[PDB]
Amino acid sequence: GAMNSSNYAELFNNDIKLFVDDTNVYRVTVHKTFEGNVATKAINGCIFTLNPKTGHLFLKIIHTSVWAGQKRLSQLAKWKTAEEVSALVRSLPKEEQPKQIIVTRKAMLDPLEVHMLDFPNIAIRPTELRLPFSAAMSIDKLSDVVMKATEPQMVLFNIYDDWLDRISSYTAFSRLTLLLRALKTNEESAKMILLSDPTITIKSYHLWPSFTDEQWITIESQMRDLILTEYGRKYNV
Amino acid sequence: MNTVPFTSAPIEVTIGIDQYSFNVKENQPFHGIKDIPIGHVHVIHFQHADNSSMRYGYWFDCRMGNFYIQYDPKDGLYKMMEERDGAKFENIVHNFKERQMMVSYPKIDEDDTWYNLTEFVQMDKIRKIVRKDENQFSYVDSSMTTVQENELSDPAHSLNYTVINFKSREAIRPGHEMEDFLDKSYYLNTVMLQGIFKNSSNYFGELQFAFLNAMFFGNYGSSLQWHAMIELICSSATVPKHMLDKLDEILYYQIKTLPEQYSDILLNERVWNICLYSSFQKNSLHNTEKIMENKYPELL
Ligand SMILES: CCNC(=O)CN(CC)Cc1ccc(Cl)nc1
Repeated sequence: GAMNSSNYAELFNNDIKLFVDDTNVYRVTVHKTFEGNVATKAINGCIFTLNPKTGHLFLKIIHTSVWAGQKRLSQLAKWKTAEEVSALVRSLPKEEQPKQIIVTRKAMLDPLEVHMLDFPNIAIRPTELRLPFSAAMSIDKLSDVVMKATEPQMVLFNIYDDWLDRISSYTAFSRLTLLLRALKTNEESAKMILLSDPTITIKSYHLWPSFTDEQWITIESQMRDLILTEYGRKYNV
Repeated sequence: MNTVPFTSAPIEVTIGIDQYSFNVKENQPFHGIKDIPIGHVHVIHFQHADNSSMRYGYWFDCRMGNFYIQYDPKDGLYKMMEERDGAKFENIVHNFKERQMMVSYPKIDEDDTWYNLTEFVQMDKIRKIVRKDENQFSYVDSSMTTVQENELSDPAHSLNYTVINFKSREAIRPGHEMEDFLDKSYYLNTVMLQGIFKNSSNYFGELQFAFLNAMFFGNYGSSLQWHAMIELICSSATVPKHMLDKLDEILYYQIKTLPEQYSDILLNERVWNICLYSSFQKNSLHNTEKIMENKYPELL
């Protein structure tokens, strides 16, 4: 069934599963035409497919050329997401194939279900969590590869860097979602907090600074305070 | 004019013949139904006064033999049976008419309702959906499940309707995933019409039978089937014009004949709003849409 607060811990059991998010697949800037009308110009996007235990993020890059000559792009984008998720599952052998795909938006269910008639042992599920994966493009490293790409391309990342040498999957995932929640609510503040201390390096092969445990605790607190505050600034409390 | 004689009426029962029905009292002298129009399939059906659970009934075609009803106090129901002795049969029937113990199929001659509800329904096809081949007539009741229901228990007693499933390989061609699912014309015209049913008439006949089983017995799975055969058409962008125009007439008469009070369970909102307002055929069912809006506008 649906994935919610209650069956939270299942995402960290032995089963190797993926989360698919499609909110950054179809991206447009909206501008004005000479005649005074409004037109959209597409820019590159990605599917955000992630193993929440290891953190491996199969970033599929969606080149604006895939939209060319096509109608009803918001609807196509979800069928495109489903074709690309399907192709990924089709490259991996049976043992290597994941056990459950959880789509972060309910509109993806039928698209994927249809593009997975070929794999009957992989359950497609929705979730009732408001997961912040759309803030994925606030991660500089990931934004840059998407914007620079010249062709369809798949890139491999581990979104937890080396965190799993020291903390658990559960703990790695709570940190990631706190970071992404911060980023979504007020990106500038979120980013300030991450780069404040110049001594801490964002090594080229990392999205996230190489904090110590103690620095992660301080960082994590500061993100909490941010998330709390933007809620007040928005509802006045 | 054909006759369906009844041996007797031991138990209080509501007897139906096609869309007509009358109350028969326990041991009321009642010996069957005369003036039944030859040339169409019919259904004769029953609902006991004591147990309104289990509506049940028998599809038959008087051209295929002489059929009569006899109550069975062992199994507790009115049973359709065939008489092969043609002279034993005429004699029984004649005697019962002379004593005038038969009610008269009460057909108004301006009324084409039953014709229009059964236009495409043929006993040969019924007999493949309801398998019991020692008999020329076909039993149905409220509780029988479909072959597709039993997929997701007793098969001798299943409704073997044609399996339709929009999220399946049969329905979706590899490489046309998005196209075949938002526009089912491939599935309707090639898979089903050209492939399984062969012509629109057989399809329409299953369509029609499903609806009637739904209406007369409240057979839940038949309603599902009905709604599914409609959806496939309304969800197809390319339908022969001859199919659309007949479909409009088929549904018009189904909506007309439905009890005003049963439209809550037997009509699936999602399917009808799609057919009438969202689907490709929103503009192509003028009669069906006019009578739905004037009779059941709540649902929309
Ligand atoms: C989606 C299927 N694989 C996963 O979920 C994560 N993998 C487990 C099978 C670990 C992995 C896989 C591939 C590469 Cl290049 N690096 C690591």
